[PDB]
Amino acid sequence: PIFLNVLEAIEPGVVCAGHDNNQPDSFAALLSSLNELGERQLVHVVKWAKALPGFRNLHVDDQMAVIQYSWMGLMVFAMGWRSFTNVNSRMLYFAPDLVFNEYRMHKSRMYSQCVRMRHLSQEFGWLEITPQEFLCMKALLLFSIIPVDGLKNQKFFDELRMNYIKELDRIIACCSRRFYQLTKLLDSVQPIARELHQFTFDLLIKSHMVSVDFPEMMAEIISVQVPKILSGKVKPIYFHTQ
Ligand SMILES: C[C@]12CCC(=O)C[C@@H]1CC[C@@H]1[C@@H]2CC[C@]2(C)[C@@H](O)CC[C@@H]12
Repeated sequence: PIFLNVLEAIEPGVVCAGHDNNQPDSFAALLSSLNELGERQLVHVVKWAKALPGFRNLHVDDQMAVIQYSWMGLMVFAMGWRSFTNVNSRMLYFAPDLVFNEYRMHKSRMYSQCVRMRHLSQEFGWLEITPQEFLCMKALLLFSIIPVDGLKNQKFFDELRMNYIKELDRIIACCSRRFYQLTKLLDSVQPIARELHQFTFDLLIKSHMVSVDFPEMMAEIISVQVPKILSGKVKPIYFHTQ
């Protein structure tokens, strides 16, 4: 099973946020470290994506675009999986050095978005998601958000997305209900990503007022690509009609 060999081989390892756990759990300190984590993870997501089967057949401009649109969903989904494996159902394992308890969820001012992420994390348990299913679903998430006006080569994108969907099907077949369940879970990622897109955008705009630092790559993607999602120029592809 070449496809699963590849997905297991390229899966990124542990990334630390570099958070100073010695300081108080302030809004500014927590969100600055989440931003730093995001910047560090993005480096890993790019290297991961470029090594996926068939990814290099996209036009190079579309390679950059799909990563810049899908990162939030991808990172939230991977975070749910590691939370599921590592911490209890009340906590979120963003990184080994940045674990949110209930107090930090409140102080981050993201309590309601955190509730949704905890629920996503728990679904991995409720649905008994295997590591193989997790890997195939995470790969599909990279191909689940695109411009309404289309990518440079929309045709190659649609064929690649089709091949990832068939891969998920094959992994299940080793049923109809299972495919239904997994596609419903994938769709559930998108409304969570949208709330976080909204939150991070609003925060970048007032970042100097509230003393939150945004690293360079994050500030660029949040001011350039995230507003296209929020204005509806780039939209998630749902399996089921929303
Ligand atoms: C993707 C990250 C960081 C990586 C991860 O584990 C998931 C997590 C989800 C919340 C994001 C965060 C990056 C920084 C963001 C975008 C903040 O600006 C507000 C919400 C944060």
